[PDB]
Amino acid sequence: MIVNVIQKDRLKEQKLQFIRNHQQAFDVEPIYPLPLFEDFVTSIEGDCSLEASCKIESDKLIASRFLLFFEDKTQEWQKYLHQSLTFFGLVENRVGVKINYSLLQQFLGSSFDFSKVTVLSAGIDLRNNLAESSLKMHIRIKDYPEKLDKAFALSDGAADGNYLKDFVNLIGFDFYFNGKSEIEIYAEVQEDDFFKPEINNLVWQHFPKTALQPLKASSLFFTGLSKANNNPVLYYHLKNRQDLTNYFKLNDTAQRVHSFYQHQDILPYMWVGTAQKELEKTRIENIRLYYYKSFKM
Ligand SMILES: CC(C)=CCSP(=O)(O)OP(=O)(O)O
Ligand SMILES: [Mg+2]
Repeated sequence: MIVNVIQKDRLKEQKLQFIRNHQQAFDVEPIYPLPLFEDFVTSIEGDCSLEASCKIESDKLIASRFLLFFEDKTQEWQKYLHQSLTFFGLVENRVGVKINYSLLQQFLGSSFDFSKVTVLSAGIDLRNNLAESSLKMHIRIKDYPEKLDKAFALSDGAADGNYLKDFVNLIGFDFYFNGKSEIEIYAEVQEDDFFKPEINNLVWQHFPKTALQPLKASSLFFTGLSKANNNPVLYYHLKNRQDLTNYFKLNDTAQRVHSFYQHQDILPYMWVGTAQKELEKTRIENIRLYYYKSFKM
């Protein structure tokens, strides 16, 4: 029991430390209402991971981006969903806003089978312009064609975007403080399938050659299907964070983030998000960089 109490206190502080290291590097003052998210992550006592992210738009650095992944081995997905939604409710109460839950409600709608969930996340992207701040949730489903269809119906709709339907497992939800909400579906290719002839035919053929180069350093590739008809956002799961500069042509602002994280006590892998057109450039101007740390008993 004494072991358990010490570990719990330690995990609480390590989570706050990871959040504070990120915030203090990039924002002299924390963006309101970050402490609410801090309270949320410290309330999650089972195993989890945290994500800290920067979104770069030329010289603009957006850095109050944090996400928790529920990783407790018991996989009580409905409980974590309820914990996340209660946190969303506290944000609503404190800030004085009403969140638009309709897309999530419709997704869950008809008798949701939580045994089909494999990933659940909850987090924030906070801005000084309240209306542009958002809450975030991702749900990964496995062997659930009914809910894949539903997510597709909820997003943009018919072909194309439909051309990568059979590759979708992750669904994302954004909930803006102004009452606007969005859904996104993500097509994926895992490492073991990169060189399969059908994958070149179904996937790689429809992307420029520059899009294919970071796959050498990646274990996973995602693309967002509903937003931006041309110029989709491409996501790369780099096995080693050190490989970023070898595969992506970073501007000054993104270099600063990369430099900060090179020698932080974080997980070796990262995610990199960038629009297709950016990889065709001599220099990336718009990029998302995601860093991770695990918190286990
Ligand atoms: C799914 C991956 C790899 C990253 C999160 S993409 P998102 O749409 O949830 O977040 P942002 O658009 O980067 O704020
Ligand atoms: Mg997004």
